[PDB]
Formats: sequence, structure tokens, C-alpha cells
Amino acid sequence: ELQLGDIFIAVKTTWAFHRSRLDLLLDTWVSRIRQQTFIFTDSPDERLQERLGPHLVVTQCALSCKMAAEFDAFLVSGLRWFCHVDDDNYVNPKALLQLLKTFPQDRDVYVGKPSLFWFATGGAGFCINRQLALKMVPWASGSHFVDTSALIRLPDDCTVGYIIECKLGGRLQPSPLFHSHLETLQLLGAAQLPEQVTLSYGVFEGKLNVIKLPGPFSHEEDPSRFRSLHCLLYPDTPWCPLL
Ligand SMILES: O=c1ccn([C@@H]2O[C@H](COP(=O)(O)OP(=O)(O)O)[C@@H](O)[C@H]2O)c(=O)[nH]1
Ligand SMILES: [K+]
Ligand SMILES: [Mn+2]
Repeated sequence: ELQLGDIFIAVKTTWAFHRSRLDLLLDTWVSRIRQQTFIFTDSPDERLQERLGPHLVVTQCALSCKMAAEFDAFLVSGLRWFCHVDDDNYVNPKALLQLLKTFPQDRDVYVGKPSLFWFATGGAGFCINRQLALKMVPWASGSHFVDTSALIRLPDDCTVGYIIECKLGGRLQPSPLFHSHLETLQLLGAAQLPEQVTLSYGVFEGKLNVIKLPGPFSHEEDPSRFRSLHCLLYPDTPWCPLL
């Protein structure tokens, strides 16, 4: 009974990455789940506002103010599930939906890839359902009637985890399906790739960490491998090459 319509996907970006990162996501995974996808940025953009309308949220800025903006928008949506990703993440919404279907519908869930209290690495993507997110509000909002002294010098992903685990007695559910680029991604190939919820690209430990796909785009045309991934997942896409 859970549908794609029940999911609110929030992407964090910034103006300086509109051309270099965001356009890549719009041609790719965001094109398959645009109704559920919200891009949070810090400056307007003609191309994006064209392709996105109210799905481009430009913020004019406990949690950072783009992250607060994502949570507030999610809560206003009324949707059951919040999933946050960065602008170097690829999301497979069909894999996402199947993971989310796996949770009891009346329990608080926080799911993602653990990191060190436990927390879900922001760069791998993570999801929270509405009933948990509503319990987080007093801390997430920086309210004067909770202790947020521990929270002020934590990054957003650790803050989310701290609120959930240390303030609300909750637990991160780990999933191996979420991936950041703080991870040797080259250990995921065309066999594992369609089952993953998120993939990533980026430099880590002096290396450009990317998924292992031979094509169909060259590394020079598609250094992230996201276009190639996208073509693997949706071979009907007319701009896909052969190899
Ligand atoms: O000034 C900035 C720099 C980065 N980002 C966002 O923060 C996330 C991580 O950025 P990046 O991948 O460059 O940082 P890193 O992975 O090195 O931590 C991405 O969603 C970016 O869009 C941002 O909102 N403002
Ligand atoms: K914080
Ligand atoms: Mn990154």
C-alpha cells in the first residue's frame, strides 16, 4: 500500500553546483520521480525553475538552515517518508520504495548507512518517517525548551542522529543499500547496482570514488557514472548511447 507518492525526497544543493551537479541529476534520476523530489538551494536559477517550478526551493538563510528548510517542507507536505540526499547522490526510487515497504508502518524509522552515537551519513542519503520527524521538532527547530547545547557544534547528519538516538530513544536502522563516496564504490558493479537505493561519486582518500560500470558512456563523458547508471536502469531513455 505504500506508494512513491508517500515519499518526499529532499536534495541539498547550492548555487555553485547548479551546472556541475544538479543538471546531471535532473537529466537522470530526478526525471523519474520529479513529483516527489524537492531541490533545496540558496539562489534562484532560471533553468531549474523552468524544469522544477515549486520543486526548486530557494532558501534565504540546531540544524543548518537548508536542512531545517528540508524538514519543514517535508512536514508541511504531510507525506509519510522523508529522504534526504546530497547533490552527488543518485537515487533509485524503485529500490527506495521497496526498502521503505519493509518497515512496520506504525513505528518510528530512521534508516541509512551508519557512521560514527550511531548516525546515518548524510552523503549516503537517509530516510525518516513523519511520526519520528514530528517528535524531532523541538530539537530540530532549536526551541528554547530543550537543551540543544550538544547540538550546535554537530553537523546536520550527526544532529539528526543525536536527536533521534539520544533525545528520543530511537535507533538507526542500518541498510547496506545507501552509499556515500566515503566508501569504496568500485566494489559495486552492474549486478549489484540496480538494487541499491543511493549511489554517490566524489573524491575520497585521494581517489575519485565511483561505481564500476563500463558504459555505456565513457568516463570522460560521464565521470560520475550516473548517466551510465541511469541508462542501465532506464534503457528506453532516448539520449542513451549503445556503448
Ligand atoms: O557551500 C556549500 C557546499 C556544499 N553544499 C552542499 O553540501 C553537500 C556536500 O557538498 P560536497 O559534496 O561538495 O562536500 P563533501 O562531500 O566534500 O563534504 C552537497 O549536497 C552540496 O550541494 C552546500 O550546501 N553549500
Ligand atoms: K547542528
Ligand atoms: Mn560530496
